[PDB]
Amino acid sequence: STGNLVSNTGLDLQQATGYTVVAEKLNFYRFLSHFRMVHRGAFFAELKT
Amino acid sequence: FQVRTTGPIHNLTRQPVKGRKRAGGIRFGEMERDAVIGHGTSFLMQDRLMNCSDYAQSWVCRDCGSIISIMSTISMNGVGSASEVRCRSCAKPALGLEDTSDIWQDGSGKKFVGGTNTTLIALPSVFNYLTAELTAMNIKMMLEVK
Amino acid sequence: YGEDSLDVTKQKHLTQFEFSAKNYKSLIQKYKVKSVLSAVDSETASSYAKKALKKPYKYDPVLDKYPPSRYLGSVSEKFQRAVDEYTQKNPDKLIAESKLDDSLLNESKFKALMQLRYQQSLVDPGESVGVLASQSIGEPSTQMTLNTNVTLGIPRLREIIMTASANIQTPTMTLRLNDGV
Amino acid sequence: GKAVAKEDRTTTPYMTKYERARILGTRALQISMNAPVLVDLEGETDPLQIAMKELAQKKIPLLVRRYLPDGSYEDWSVAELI
Amino acid sequence: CHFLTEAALRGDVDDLSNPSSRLVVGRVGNFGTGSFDIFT
Amino acid sequence: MNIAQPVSSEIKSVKFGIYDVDDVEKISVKQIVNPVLLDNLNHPTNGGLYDLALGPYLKNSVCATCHLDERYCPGHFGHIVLPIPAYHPLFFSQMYNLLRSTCLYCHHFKLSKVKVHLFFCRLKLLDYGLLNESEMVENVSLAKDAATLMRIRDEFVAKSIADSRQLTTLLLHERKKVVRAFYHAISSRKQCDNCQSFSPNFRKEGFAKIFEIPLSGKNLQFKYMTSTEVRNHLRRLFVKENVVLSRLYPASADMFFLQNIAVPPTRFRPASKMGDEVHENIQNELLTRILQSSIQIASLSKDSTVEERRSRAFELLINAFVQLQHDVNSLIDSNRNPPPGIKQILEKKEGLFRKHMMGKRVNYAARSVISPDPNIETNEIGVPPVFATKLTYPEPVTLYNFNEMRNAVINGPHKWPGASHIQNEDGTLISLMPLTIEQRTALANQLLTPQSNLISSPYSYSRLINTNKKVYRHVRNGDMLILNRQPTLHKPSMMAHKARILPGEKTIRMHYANCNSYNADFDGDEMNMHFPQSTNARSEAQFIANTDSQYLVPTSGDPLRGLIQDHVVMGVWLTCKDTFYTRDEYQQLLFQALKPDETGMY
Amino acid sequence: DLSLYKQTVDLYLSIAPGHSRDPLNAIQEHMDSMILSKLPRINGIVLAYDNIRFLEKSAKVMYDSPFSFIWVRVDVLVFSPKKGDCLEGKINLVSPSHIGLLILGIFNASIPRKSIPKDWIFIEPDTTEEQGRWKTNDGNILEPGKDLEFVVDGQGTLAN
Amino acid sequence: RKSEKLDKDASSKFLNRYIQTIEESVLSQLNRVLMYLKG
DNA sequence: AAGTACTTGAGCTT
DNA sequence: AAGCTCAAGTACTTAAGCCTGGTCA
RNA sequence: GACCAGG
Ligand SMILES: [Zn+2]
Ligand SMILES: [Zn+2]
Ligand SMILES: [Zn+2]
Repeated sequence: STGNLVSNTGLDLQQATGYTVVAEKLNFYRFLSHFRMVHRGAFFAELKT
Repeated sequence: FQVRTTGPIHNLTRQPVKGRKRAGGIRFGEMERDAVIGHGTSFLMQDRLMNCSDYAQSWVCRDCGSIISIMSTISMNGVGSASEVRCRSCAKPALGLEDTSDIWQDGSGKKFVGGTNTTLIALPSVFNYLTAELTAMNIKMMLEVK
Repeated sequence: YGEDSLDVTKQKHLTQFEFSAKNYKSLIQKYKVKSVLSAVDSETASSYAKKALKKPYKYDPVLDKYPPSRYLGSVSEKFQRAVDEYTQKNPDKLIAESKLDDSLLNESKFKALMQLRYQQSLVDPGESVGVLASQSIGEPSTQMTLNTNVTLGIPRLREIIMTASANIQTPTMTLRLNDGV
Repeated sequence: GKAVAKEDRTTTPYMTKYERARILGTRALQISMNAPVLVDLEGETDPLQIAMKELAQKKIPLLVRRYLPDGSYEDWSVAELI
Repeated sequence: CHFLTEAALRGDVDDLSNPSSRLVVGRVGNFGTGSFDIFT
Repeated sequence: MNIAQPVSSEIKSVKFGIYDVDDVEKISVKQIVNPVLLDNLNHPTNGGLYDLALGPYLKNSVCATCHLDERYCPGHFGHIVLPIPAYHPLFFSQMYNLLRSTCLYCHHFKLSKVKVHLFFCRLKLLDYGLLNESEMVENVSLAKDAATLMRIRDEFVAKSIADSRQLTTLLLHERKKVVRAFYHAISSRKQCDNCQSFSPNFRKEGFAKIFEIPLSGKNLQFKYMTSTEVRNHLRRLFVKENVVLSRLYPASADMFFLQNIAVPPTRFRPASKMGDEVHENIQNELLTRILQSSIQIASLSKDSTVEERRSRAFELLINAFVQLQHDVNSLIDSNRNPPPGIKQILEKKEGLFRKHMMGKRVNYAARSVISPDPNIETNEIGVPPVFATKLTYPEPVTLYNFNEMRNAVINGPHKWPGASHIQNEDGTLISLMPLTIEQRTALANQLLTPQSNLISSPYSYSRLINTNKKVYRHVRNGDMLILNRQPTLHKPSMMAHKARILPGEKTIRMHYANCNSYNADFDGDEMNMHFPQSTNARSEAQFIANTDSQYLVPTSGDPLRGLIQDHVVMGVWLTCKDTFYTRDEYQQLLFQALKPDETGMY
Repeated sequence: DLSLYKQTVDLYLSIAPGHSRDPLNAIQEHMDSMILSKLPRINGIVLAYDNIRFLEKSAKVMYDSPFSFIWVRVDVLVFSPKKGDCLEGKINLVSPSHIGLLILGIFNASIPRKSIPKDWIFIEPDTTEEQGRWKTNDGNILEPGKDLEFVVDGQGTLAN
Repeated sequence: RKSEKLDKDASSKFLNRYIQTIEESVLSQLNRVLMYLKG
């Protein structure tokens, strides 16, 4: 429902949150690009470089 | 499109709420202020930033210079005249014989004497909120009027 | 205001000294000479302008002696140098010698016109200027940041005007060669 | 402080980009509040274009006080300004 | 709160200079059309 | 704003400063002692944090103290006493360095008295603003010798003030220099320059818990404790050295420790109903915590008085003391005791001073995505019908525009060019929405008449009679209504356009020219439209900021407006010498360019 | 005593818009208000006012609103009562509950039976049941003696 | 807030000058009291 | 991350 | 001895505006 | 108020 991976150990994953995204079926291309895509994590996102 | 002629307000400071679902108002400041105050439109600034959003009439004690210390008089007499506000901090207790004019009473029943320098100044509600929280931090600003 | 000639939003056409002398018939009506020459002082500061232009010192810049609000005689040095060296450099439009002039022109007349516009073009007092400089930095700070060895642009400006830090990244110096070397 | 006398006034006689604004504004508000129209109207309705019709004729009250940064002021009528 | 605590301890009274301060209490700003006063 | 309300006061300044122990009880209106918030009948508990006297709890409950409804009740403070009193959290560090400067046995300064009196003369002479005169007084080179040096500084200041008599910026530049030098001097010294003793050192925590070990044996040859001890020792420090501290701050009552903090009224701390949950708030909760810890202090102090028995007594009592110190630290500094504290909701820079004071949401100001139109003007701006019919502004009613306001109210608030709702001069606003055209006609007929049902109806202050009825009407073709788009980088980003009202569409319209100023591509970005209500504001706006009067961007001189893409290349196609027009096309084109009647003048 | 005093006060009047021609009539519109009504500063009820003049300081416009402001100095004659002042009135109404008098024809005096000692007795005439002479212990009839004197309590007291 | 004296004849003269200065109920009652005080 | 000013301890000179 | 400028080292707040949606405990 | 979105 939310995505807070709350576990006693992080299992070697940097950010503990955000693992899940709603699949907005708004238009078919968005459905696919939900299934295909990846994302490298907010930890690097916050850094400005 | 969202238009806000008149609508709901904020519990704390009586500024319009942050909506488009609650008819919320649009934000105007912290750069919009620089724009006008470059245009040289002090009246437009004082109008939008003060007049349209949060306007009030509040009383202050000129003697003590406090805004929390104003209390409107209760049970002066029968219908008579209107409730003429007074200042608690600059008023002394009712012990002793004094003339009927300057005295007034409290909702709990207390009478006092003093604290008559109460004028009617315009002041944005947010400053009232700041006075509240500030004096909660135990420090209060004493504003003068002349 | 750095002698100001105005706040920049109107001081532009001063340097267009050809433009006014070109037509000159509409500008005089714009400045409304009949109402302005009445209340304001003209002769004294215009007289002292020459005395300040005296190459020796002990004479202030005319702007300090006589503020440019009421004395219709004060302009910065370079402005008067510009009008003079224009009258002498490009004398083609201005006529001349003097009698042939006094039909439609006069060098002193047109110079008084430029004097008048300078007076007409001061900073209107009350202009909030600090915020004007604030916009003057903010806008170009937005404009260009992708370059086309010292860092150039907003990282640079960040050091000079924001942090004013000691030990900047590359503080360099440039020395001119001399004939003996 | 002081209230500068008429004999010596340092301020600039030009009806500034600002005094024009505030003068015409407060005058239009005045005339909006059922005030004396000191000039024959042309049938004009707007409570401000009347103010401009007046200031063009230089028949307006409301002298303005220019505060020098010291604390003194000079009091200029609107007819007196340029 | 740091500037607040120091200016509160010392209790240093402005008149009030900037237009941000003139504004927080709602009065017309110093600059601009507010620089002068108009009288009848 | 209203145009009638006169308020006379012209605030000249505000003055900050501490708040003492007598006035906190002067402004007290009740005492909060019982932690329980609400009872079974759900009514406001008497004396509780929601007491009716503090602030009128809604559902139409009149406040007890002032006995008038919530719409006009301004709220009243409350006090919550504490005989612990814990030291004020915000001043903890400055209090800490002052304690370091204390000499407990000496009760004078670790610094030499002559040096602190030099410091005293510095400020004494700074008070009247004499800078070099302050650096002069050090021009002396020499306890008895020390007392002579002090008297030399005294005579220097005496002649200086004598010559002087017969805030501003540079004052603070020196008065902060003296503060930094004050610290540099005071904290460096360990042993008493007066007493020659070594008063014990002190150790603190970021949690605002302070003390250190007693003296060493060698220095005797030569932790945590109560706040009343610290308070009394600081009282001695102050009253024995009243001069330099008075200059620094004569009053020293409660600067560092708070004997009664105030609960602000219920008006400021609401029980917001989001859905069903009813949480009181963070501040009510934490005040509850400090109140419970206070009553626990009372009970544990009673247990102490009634009597390792002394050891258990002092241990548990110190535990209660440190807990109350910790929770009051939490209230005033949520940075300590790991909910927001007051300091964090202020300094958060997400909250006040930035999100409620400088820039605040505003009424009478709409917003839309914006399409272009070349046909209107460079002055004018389009206004869709919804903004026209819904954006209202007041109009006084005079002798010569009664006709227009009559027509306006005849139309009503549902059909342009109607007005919205009629204000009476007393201060009320009666609508035209629920009424019928018959009722609106009737109300509009008596629109120019003194209707106040006496010469002085409200009370014996009779100017209410003079002001006319203000009719709230919709914008129309001549009004000047601002525009802006965020980010507003440079001043031509906000301007004032004359309104022109269009039929039908649901998005404003502007001209190409202004575009390059607002820096929009009109791909579907949106611009705030505002409408200044009063006449002073719209007047100064229409004159100073009318679009054409912002023709030169002020970074440089070059023009920022202009005609653009189609117009410019078609200009290169019209100016070109290869183009010839006959009579018909020339007349038609010239006329299309001019468009006289709507612009006028000819 | 000599309860009447003159007080030349300074007040700050709002010059309404339509009266921007002359302030004097604009002074009148509110100086006619306070008369016969209470002004709390001077601790008295306004009786009358003359000597209306504005100190020439180029009266100021409230700096967002069209009506101006000005100092006006005016001398009121407020009746300033103190504890122990003595007042006389002509008796109009009398009843065995209180005594009713008018001082200066304007100010009312209604003094209950408690402030009257039991020494004074009410006789009821056969013509009017409510109205009747409030005799003293001596036997003096007070109706012809319309001028009656007593002291201020705040309301009067005839008990010594 | 400045206070000065008012004697008996001063009251009569001040009421006279007042009825002469500004020109209904108040003036009626003032005429009544002036008639009662005089005579 | 960037960087700031802040504060404490260890080595050298009278 | 110990006074006193010198050194790295420990605590410590900011990082554009808006606006609109959604889900959430 | 917090995490994903979006101009
Ligand atoms: Zn007071
Ligand atoms: Zn209340
Ligand atoms: Zn000692």
